[PDB]
Amino acid sequence: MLQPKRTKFRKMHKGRNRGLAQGTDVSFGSFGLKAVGRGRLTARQIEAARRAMTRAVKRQGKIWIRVFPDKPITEKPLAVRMGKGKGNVEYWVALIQPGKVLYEMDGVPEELAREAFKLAAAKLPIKTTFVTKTVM
Amino acid sequence: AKLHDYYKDEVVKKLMTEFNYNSVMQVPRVEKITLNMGVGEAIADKKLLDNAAADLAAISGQKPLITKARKSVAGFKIRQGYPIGCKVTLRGERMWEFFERLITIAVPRIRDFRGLSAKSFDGRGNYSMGVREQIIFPEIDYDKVDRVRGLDITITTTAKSDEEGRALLAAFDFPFR
Amino acid sequence: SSLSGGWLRKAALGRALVSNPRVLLLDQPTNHLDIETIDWLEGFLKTFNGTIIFISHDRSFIRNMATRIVDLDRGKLVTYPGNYDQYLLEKEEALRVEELQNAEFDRKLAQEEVWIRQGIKARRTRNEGRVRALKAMRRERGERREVMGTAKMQVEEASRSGKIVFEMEDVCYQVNGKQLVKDFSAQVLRGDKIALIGPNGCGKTTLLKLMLGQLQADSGRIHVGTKLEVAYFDQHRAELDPDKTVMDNLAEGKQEVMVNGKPRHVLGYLQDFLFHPKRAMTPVRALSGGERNRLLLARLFLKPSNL
Amino acid sequence: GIREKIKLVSSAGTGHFYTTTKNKRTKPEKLELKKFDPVVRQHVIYKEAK
Amino acid sequence: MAHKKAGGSTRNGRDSEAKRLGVKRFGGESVLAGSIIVRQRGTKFHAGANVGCGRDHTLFAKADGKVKFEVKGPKNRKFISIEAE
RNA sequence: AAAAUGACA
RNA sequence: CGCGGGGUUGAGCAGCCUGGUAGCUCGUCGGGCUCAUAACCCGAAGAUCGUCGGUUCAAAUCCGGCCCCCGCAACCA
RNA sequence: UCCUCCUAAAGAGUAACGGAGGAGCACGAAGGUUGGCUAAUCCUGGUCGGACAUCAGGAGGUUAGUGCAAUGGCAUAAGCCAGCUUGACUGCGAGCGUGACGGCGCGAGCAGGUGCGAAAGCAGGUCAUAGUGAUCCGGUGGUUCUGAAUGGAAGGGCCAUC
RNA sequence: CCGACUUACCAACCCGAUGCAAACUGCGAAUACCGGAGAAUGUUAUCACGGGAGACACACGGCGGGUGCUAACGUCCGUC
Ligand SMILES: Nc1ncnc2c1ncn2[C@@H]1O[C@H](COP(=O)(O)OP(=O)(O)OP(=O)(O)O)[C@@H](O)[C@H]1O
Ligand SMILES: [Mg+2]
Ligand SMILES: [Mg+2]
Ligand SMILES: [Mg+2]
Ligand SMILES: [Mg+2]
Ligand SMILES: [Mg+2]
Ligand SMILES: [Mg+2]
Ligand SMILES: [Mg+2]
Ligand SMILES: [Mg+2]
Ligand SMILES: [Mg+2]
Ligand SMILES: [Mg+2]
Ligand SMILES: [Mg+2]
Ligand SMILES: [Mg+2]
Ligand SMILES: [Mg+2]
Ligand code: NA
Ligand code: NA
Repeated sequence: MLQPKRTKFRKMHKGRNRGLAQGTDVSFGSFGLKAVGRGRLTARQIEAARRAMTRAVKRQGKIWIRVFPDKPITEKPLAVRMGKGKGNVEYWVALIQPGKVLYEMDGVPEELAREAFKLAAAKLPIKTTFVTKTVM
Repeated sequence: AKLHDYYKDEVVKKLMTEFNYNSVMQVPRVEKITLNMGVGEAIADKKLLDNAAADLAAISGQKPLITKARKSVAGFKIRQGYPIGCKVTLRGERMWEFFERLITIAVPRIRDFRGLSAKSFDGRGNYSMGVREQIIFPEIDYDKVDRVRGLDITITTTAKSDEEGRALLAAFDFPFR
Repeated sequence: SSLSGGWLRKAALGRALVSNPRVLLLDQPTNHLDIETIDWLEGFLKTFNGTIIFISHDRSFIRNMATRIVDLDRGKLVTYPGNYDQYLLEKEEALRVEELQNAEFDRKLAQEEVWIRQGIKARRTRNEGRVRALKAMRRERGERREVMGTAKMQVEEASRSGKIVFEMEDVCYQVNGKQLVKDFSAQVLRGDKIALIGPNGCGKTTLLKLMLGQLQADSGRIHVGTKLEVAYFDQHRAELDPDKTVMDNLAEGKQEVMVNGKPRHVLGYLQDFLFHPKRAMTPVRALSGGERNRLLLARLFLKPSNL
Repeated sequence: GIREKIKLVSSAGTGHFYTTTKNKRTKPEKLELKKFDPVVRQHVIYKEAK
Repeated sequence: MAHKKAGGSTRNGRDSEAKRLGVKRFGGESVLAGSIIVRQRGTKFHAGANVGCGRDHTLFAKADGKVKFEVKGPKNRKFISIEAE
């Protein structure tokens, strides 16, 4: 499910999502899925976009997940008045800036890679794109 | 003592000519004989250290320094400050005088003796040793005894590596296997 | 520095009487005396012209000499009329009734804590004339525990000793003036319980010293048992330094007492002897006479012993 | 709140006292400290009291 | 009808007063004697020439002058000193 | 003083 | 989606009350009594104290998160 | 009510039934000085003895420690040990900091006596920040300050304290 | 006892590469704040003392945030 084991503090401030990304370049595999939009990418969209990648090439190559949620999101229950504390933790999300390589793959031909990546992007709430490793 | 007068000119020349030494100090010298037993089971009785301390004092003519627990350990059921063992460090004539009696009138009384182990070295040319029984010394009466107290003797030398640490002890007739 | 325990006590009863006091305060007068000394002292004090206050644990000395009797139970002292056996009867009623009312107070406080955490209901308030009273009941529980606690004890049996513990024949030890033991011949076997009795200063304490080899027999030789684990209780305690802490004197300055089967106990050995765990660093000199007697008793029953 | 307040009455006769605390269940001994006595303006021995 | 739902509590929510620590006389200020320069909790600034340190590690002037901030020392630990004016 | 019970053929 | 209490060898229950101590009765096993079974007598075994952490030298006990259960409260329109 | 951190926007301050923990103490040494010393952890060798006890030498360099939370500090140690000790003194205090005030705090230096050191010196409690309660009323000790005609006394005042 | 041994694994520590953090920092601005000097400008705009007050229910808009669902003409702070 990609939820952290043994964090330090349970709840965390909302924060903001400004600036560009850091993992801009393909480093482990040979093809990668780059993000063009901004948003928060939960832990279940990571999995549902990893089933849609494994089940496409069906056995071959390695799939790398470059991102990890490590960020609690809290939600008050239904029909609660405001205050009286902070909401109990529900799920974990990872913050995404433009230019961040989310998944990346190795050992699969490029044309098979494009269709495999086109099926994972359908499960993510951000406009992604297909990128190719360069010598750099 | 009666071994130092031998070393200062003979063991020097038995090693200067052997290991190709141009200086009387590139040859190693043995500088101290630390000696201690960890009584450990003194949790039941303090007399298990009050009488045990008189055993090192009866071998080495020096009153032992009681050691203590450095860090609390739950498994052994001790905490900081317990007296759990006595220790003696010998230097000088008392180092050589004890060195004489151990390798002459104490080693040959070890039960089931088949040489001295040679692989017990710590990469820098120091020797460690155990005895498994303290009655091998001519200072134990067999009537003042109540347990089977052993010892750990760690000859500490200035040799730069193990392979010449043997030479320092071998030149003293050390019964290496 | 030479007299026996009975004679040393006699000297302390004289030094407190040279002044011829109008008020005689005798803390434990009959401790190491024999029947003859106690019999004589019961007439010395009766004739004594002044006034006597004394603390005695002799249930037979008290009856012969006690005009009035005083409790000093738990910070309050109350008197009693009649002979000595009256006090035992009247005190037991004081303990029973106080036990009877103590349980009733807990009964109210028990059912006043089911009510504090009960549900409120619809629009009610939970009177604070009862919450504050419960606050006063919980605060009042910092009170005296009426039963001191009947201190519980248990011994540490060890492996059986040799069938012969002590054997001494032809042994004849004599102090300068008079003979204490003259040509003794006796044996002490396993599981034999022996009581040394006699007059004052007749060698009871020194006889044990011969057995343990404290001092050497003049002649005759003594042979000791072969698997003995002696536990020794001296006349004058002398095995506790009065300044060392209570915890360290008990079990020789170490934790991890051995109780019953295996050493799974530490410092809980005090709770069996009604030592509060808070007062564990008290120097031994501060303790009362009876408290110090039990503490020396506690650490003898703390180690394996055949003797 | 084990510690109990005490005062050290001067042995120099002049009515004077410092006050302090003392753990009475672990310190059966009575303090005897040398401290200033401003009435006599000398360092005297102060012994425990109420 | 179930209109108003019960609500929980917060286990925390207590804090303490602010101690107003910091530097009271910045560099280049002509300051008198015995006055306070910087309030500390440890010793982030050490005591240089003509200044002292209280039990609170408060740094105070000893003689009048100007305030100097400097970084002398093998471990690059900051000092404060006062000149002679 | 205590002393209960035992498939059918 | 708020409040109290509980979870301890096969069963029931103490020990949580200011932290070092795991026990009581029934049961289970092995002998004995009886023609045999009950009852009786004499001896043993059996628990990581719901689970995951955190302080403490030391946690069944103190603190936090979850899992199961049981009571209680959900009022004024 | 009090202490520590974040929110708090690089001086100070700054709210919420915001996110996390603590205190109502301890100590005649755990305080003052004068000497001396330097950890965690892992590797190798060694009687029982081990994953973890004591010991020896290597790497490492404070990841250790601090009477008890967190933060800031600490090798000149503020941590560890020992000798001698009572400055855990009396009267004051330039000049500052922080509060609406009540108040709270830091303080060179002056005088009187004292401790340690050969001295230069340091010492007006504890590495710092929590460990706390106004006034009124009353109790105890000291002090001719007052004393309802006068001499006392009572009762008030001032100082120390409950 | 020895592990005599295979390894789809639960994984310390180290090595090379790649990310995250309000309660992490071996780095680190813009602004703001404190003090000093200078000209120009401003019918003292500064401070102290004294007489008289009112006010202590704020609202929205921009920027930086806590909470809420980066909901609310929501709520609570900083600055304008
Ligand atoms: N240290 C000593 N020096 C000299 N005489 C001594 C010493 N100890 C004991 N004695 C003497 O030895 C005799 C026996 O003394 P001990 O202590 O054995 O008495 P005891 O029989 O145990 O009597 P009690 O019941 O009175 O204590 C006495 O006469 C006593 O005075
Ligand atoms: Mg039936
Ligand atoms: Mg600030
Ligand atoms: Mg700012
Ligand atoms: Mg200290
Ligand atoms: Mg020093
Ligand atoms: Mg100190
Ligand atoms: Mg402190
Ligand atoms: Mg008059
Ligand atoms: Mg008066
Ligand atoms: Mg108002
Ligand atoms: Mg308002
Ligand atoms: Mg407002
Ligand atoms: Mg509004
Ligand atoms: Na005697
Ligand atoms: Na007594």
